[PDB]
Amino acid sequence: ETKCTLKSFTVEKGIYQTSNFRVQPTESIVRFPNITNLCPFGEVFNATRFASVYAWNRKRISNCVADYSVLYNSASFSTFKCYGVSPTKLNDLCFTNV
Amino acid sequence: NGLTGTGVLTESNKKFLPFQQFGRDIADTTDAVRDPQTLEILDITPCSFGGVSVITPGTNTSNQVAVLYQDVNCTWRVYSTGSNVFQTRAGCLIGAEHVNNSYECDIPIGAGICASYQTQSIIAYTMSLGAENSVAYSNNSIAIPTNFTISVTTEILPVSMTKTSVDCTMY
Amino acid sequence: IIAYTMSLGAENSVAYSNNSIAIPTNFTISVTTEILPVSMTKTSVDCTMYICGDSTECSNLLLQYGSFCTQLNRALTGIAVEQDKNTQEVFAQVKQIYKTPPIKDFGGFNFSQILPDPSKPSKRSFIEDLLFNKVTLADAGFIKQYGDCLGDIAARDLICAQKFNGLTVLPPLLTDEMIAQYTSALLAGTITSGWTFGAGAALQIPFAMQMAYRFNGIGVTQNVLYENQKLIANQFNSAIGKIQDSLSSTALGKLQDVVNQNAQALNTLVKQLSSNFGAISSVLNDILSRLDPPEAEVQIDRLITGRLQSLQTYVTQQLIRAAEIRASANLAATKMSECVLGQS
Amino acid sequence: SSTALGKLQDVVNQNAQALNTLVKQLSSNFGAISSVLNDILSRLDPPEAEVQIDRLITGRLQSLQTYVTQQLIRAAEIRASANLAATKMSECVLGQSKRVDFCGKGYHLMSFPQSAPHGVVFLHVTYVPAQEKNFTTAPAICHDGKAHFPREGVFVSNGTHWFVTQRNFYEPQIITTDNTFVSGNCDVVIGIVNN
Amino acid sequence: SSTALGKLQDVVNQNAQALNTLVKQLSSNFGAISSVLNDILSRLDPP
Ligand SMILES: *[C@@H]1O[C@H](CO)[C@@H](O[C@@H]2O[C@H](CO)[C@@H](O)[C@H](O)[C@H]2NC(C)=O)[C@H](O)[C@H]1NC(C)=O
Ligand SMILES: *[C@@H]1O[C@H](CO)[C@@H](O[C@@H]2O[C@H](CO)[C@@H](O)[C@H](O)[C@H]2NC(C)=O)[C@H](O)[C@H]1NC(C)=O
Ligand SMILES: *[C@@H]1O[C@H](CO)[C@@H](O[C@@H]2O[C@H](CO)[C@@H](O)[C@H](O)[C@H]2NC(C)=O)[C@H](O)[C@H]1NC(C)=O
Ligand SMILES: *[C@@H]1O[C@H](CO)[C@@H](O[C@@H]2O[C@H](CO)[C@@H](O)[C@H](O)[C@H]2NC(C)=O)[C@H](O)[C@H]1NC(C)=O
Ligand SMILES: *[C@@H]1O[C@H](CO)[C@@H](O[C@@H]2O[C@H](CO)[C@@H](O)[C@H](O)[C@H]2NC(C)=O)[C@H](O)[C@H]1NC(C)=O
Ligand SMILES: *[C@@H]1O[C@H](CO)[C@@H](O)[C@H](O)[C@H]1NC(C)=O
Ligand SMILES: *[C@@H]1O[C@H](CO)[C@@H](O)[C@H](O)[C@H]1NC(C)=O
Ligand SMILES: *[C@@H]1O[C@H](CO)[C@@H](O)[C@H](O)[C@H]1NC(C)=O
Ligand SMILES: *[C@@H]1O[C@H](CO)[C@@H](O)[C@H](O)[C@H]1NC(C)=O
Ligand SMILES: *[C@@H]1O[C@H](CO)[C@@H](O)[C@H](O)[C@H]1NC(C)=O
Ligand SMILES: *[C@@H]1O[C@H](CO)[C@@H](O)[C@H](O)[C@H]1NC(C)=O
Ligand SMILES: *[C@@H]1O[C@H](CO)[C@@H](O)[C@H](O)[C@H]1NC(C)=O
Ligand SMILES: *[C@@H]1O[C@H](CO)[C@@H](O)[C@H](O)[C@H]1NC(C)=O
Repeated sequence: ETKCTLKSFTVEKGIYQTSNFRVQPTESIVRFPNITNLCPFGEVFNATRFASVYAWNRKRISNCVADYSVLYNSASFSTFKCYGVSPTKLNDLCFTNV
Repeated sequence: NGLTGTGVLTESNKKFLPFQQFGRDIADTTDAVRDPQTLEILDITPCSFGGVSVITPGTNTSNQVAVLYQDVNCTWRVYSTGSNVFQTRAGCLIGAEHVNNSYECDIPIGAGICASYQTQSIIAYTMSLGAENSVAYSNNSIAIPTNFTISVTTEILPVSMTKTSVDCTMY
Repeated sequence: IIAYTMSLGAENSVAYSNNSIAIPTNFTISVTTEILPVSMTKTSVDCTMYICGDSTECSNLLLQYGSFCTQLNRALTGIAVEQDKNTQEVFAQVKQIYKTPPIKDFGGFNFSQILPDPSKPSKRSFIEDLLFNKVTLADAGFIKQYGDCLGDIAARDLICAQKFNGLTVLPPLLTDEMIAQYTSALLAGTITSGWTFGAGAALQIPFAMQMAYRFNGIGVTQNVLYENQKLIANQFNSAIGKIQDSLSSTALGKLQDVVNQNAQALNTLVKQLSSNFGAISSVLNDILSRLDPPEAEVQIDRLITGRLQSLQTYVTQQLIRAAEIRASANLAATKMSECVLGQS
Repeated sequence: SSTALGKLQDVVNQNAQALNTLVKQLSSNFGAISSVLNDILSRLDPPEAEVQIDRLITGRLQSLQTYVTQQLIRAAEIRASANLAATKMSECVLGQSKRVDFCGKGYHLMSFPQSAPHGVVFLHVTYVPAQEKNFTTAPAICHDGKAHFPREGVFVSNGTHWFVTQRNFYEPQIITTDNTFVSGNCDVVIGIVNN
Repeated sequence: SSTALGKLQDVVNQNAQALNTLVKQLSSNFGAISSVLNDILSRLDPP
């Protein structure tokens, strides 16, 4: 460590500070709430009548697992863009006030 | 709940209001969390802690070293245990043999303790302040010199350093 | 609340004439104190632990700024060894540990409040003990174990908050008992040998005759001392008693300001970890989760730049303060050689 | 000629190390895609190469700033050292100093300057007493109900006879009325002796 | 009364020059589109 922080192969007599004592993690744990249902993917994206844009509709979503892969067979979106989050991270997260 | 991290989880005494899930310290790092299944509060403490120093007699003489863990008290969070474990008010020193003598400081460990490459091995000792002396003081005794010596000593003092200039655009 | 013009001092007039003189007929022996800072706290910083923590992505991104951390630590180690050099120039002037004999016959002068107390664990004087309790440090020892602050004890104890972020305080080379031994040797030499132990070998001399020499040095004949010896001894003893009194009563502000400044600097470093520096958050774990590598790197870069400049500011101000303490320690060494080892 | 001037070599070493550190710090990206301006300016067009060049400019400017600041601090220290050397030149070389340990250990006699690379060396010639000897002493001498004090010396006794000598060199002499002066009678001085 | 106190005038000169340099350094873009906050805040929206 000292040879490498000195950028030399020779060390001269003395005492040198090295990095703090590190401990490596042994396990990995995940703790999500107890949720069983799936989110209403089929009554939001597969509804029969949508609202007019001047009187748009707002729906509350809560207490459901957001496994969007079920939309892969029956849906094809021409525009999909998220702001404030990455699309590749959506499967690890947990969402508030949806 | 999506918040990732690393550390040690322990049972807590903090008590959250029902609308709270995370707890933050002054540096704004998350240091407490409510478990989403058991609804119990946990403290999150970092994992790395404690300074480390390495004492070498120079790698042009030997690759023996001693290691000072400045935050350990052995009577462990160490890389190795070997032999010659010696406790100091500066930390736990591993790899150097403790002796009872006292010399001038060679490599200062700290808190009054020095180390040196003697007999080869590495030894650690308490530094000596100097030779002890006593003056034969009485209320009617004086000491007068009878000879002298002419002494010549050197004293070195820096007076200048190198004058440099820099071209910003070129750098 | 009142506002006024400050006064410069009491007005006085000298009765000057072309054939008038004023001659003293008595004297007073005065004892005064002078306080001088000699060292400050030696600190060290782990860049990786301060800037990144246990983040591996941040630590890999930081490898473009390793020269800057080697530079910071070089500066801090320079300061750290300079502090020990300071203490050595001030206190280690003589390398013979003189003891004072059990012959406490010093012509009537009482040196009991400034001479070592063998009834203590240390061998500190009475005055040194009174001084030791008027300066409150921040580190009672230098071994704070990991298990000792594990839980919420961290971030409620400022020292564990500093330690979990890579900020270490190293212990001085000379313990307080060694410094007390040095001052004890200086006192013993100066009261049993006068000013001769600073120029060669200590040559004993009775204390009253040494005091007569010192009276000669200021332009007063020796018979003035020898004929007023009891009065002079009593005045000296009373003045020393006045010192202890005043102290034990009520300060060492110039020595407490150093401790306060170092502690405040470290704590300011710790609180500056709550700045966004123009990023979306100040926590690496909120960025690394909810953002993917290539577009989290911009935020992590902002944080890295901010925290690096924070460390740089700290090191610069520490260098400036160390220069000032160096000047003070040089003055103290000069005063030790010229006022204690001689007569000025 | 045997075997050093460490305090004068440290200055050279520090300045050289500072300049070389400046040179190696040109290999930092500072958060850009590369540390070479020619890899950015080729493969990238002006408006979107300007962001990278801005990152590099900021980094290198702060590198220069750090260098200049540390140079100023070091120059202050060298200024203090040079002021001390000028004081020593005027007070130890151009005169004789009474300040203890200012111009060497002992009693200062004289000093000689020698020039060295980026510095000065002083050779301090001092006087060190040696071969001391024990004597009995007294503050005053009582002769005719009068107390006699030495003029510029101290009263010593070889065991049987009393002499007056100078304080820094043993040179005993007979106590006369030209060595001493009278003040008062023999009732106030504490350790007065008869002679 | 004839003809100086250069060492005392250099202090005044240095302090004045430092303050004036601070004032002129308000004309730097630092890599932005302009050095005026009112040209940025007008023609550009918050985020
Ligand atoms: C979440 O589910 C777990 C089980 O999957 C529940 O844990 C039970 O808790 C009760 C306490 O009232 C225990 O008696 C059971 O033994 C637990 N079950 C298991 C398998 O450990 C938990 O209660 C659920 N969450 C909530 C809020 O009810
Ligand atoms: C004072 O000390 C000097 C030594 O510094 C003595 O001179 C030495 O005497 C010895 C023995 O006679 C010789 O071997 C040396 O050559 C002498 N030294 C020099 C430099 O000449 C001197 O005798 C001492 N004087 C007294 C009175 O003791
Ligand atoms: C020395 O003699 C002078 C001359 O009388 C004294 O000083 C004057 O004192 C009066 C009253 O205190 C003042 O009003 C005058 O202004 C003083 N100065 C003069 C008259 O020039 C002084 O008190 C004497 N000093 C001592 C020690 O006795
Ligand atoms: C010189 O001053 C001292 C005081 O410092 C005088 O001694 C005091 O005398 C008074 C009255 O006799 C006593 O109450 C005090 O106890 C004495 N002080 C001490 C410390 O002993 C002394 O008389 C003065 N001398 C002259 C010639 O005026
Ligand atoms: C103290 O010194 C005196 C010198 O004055 C010694 O006395 C003389 O010694 C010499 C040689 O022994 C004799 O010739 C003289 O007759 C002595 N007397 C005088 C008046 O000169 C004396 O011996 C010394 N004492 C000690 C203890 O060394
Ligand atoms: C939507 O309708 C299609 C076709 O009928 C079907 O495949 C799909 O399962 C429906 N979605 C839901 C959520 O039921
Ligand atoms: C250390 O090694 C170098 C090269 O091998 C050599 O020149 C040098 O003299 C060695 N050190 C000592 C103290 O001999
Ligand atoms: C080590 O622990 C002992 C007792 O547990 C304690 O006395 C000592 O102070 C500790 N180490 C140091 C040098 O502080
Ligand atoms: C070293 O000092 C200790 C202190 O108790 C003593 O017990 C021992 O005999 C001495 N010699 C050794 C152990 O080398
Ligand atoms: C010196 O003064 C102290 C008071 O602090 C007293 O205890 C002691 O007895 C005095 N010494 C002598 C010899 O009177
Ligand atoms: C002075 O006398 C004392 C008392 O015996 C002794 O310790 C010491 O050696 C003597 N000093 C010299 C220089 O003879
Ligand atoms: C010196 O002390 C002795 C005690 O041995 C005493 O008899 C004598 O009177 C004292 N003399 C002086 C001048 O203090
Ligand atoms: C000194 O001489 C006087 C007068 O001759 C005498 O009274 C006194 O006692 C003597 N002192 C001693 C100590 O003999």
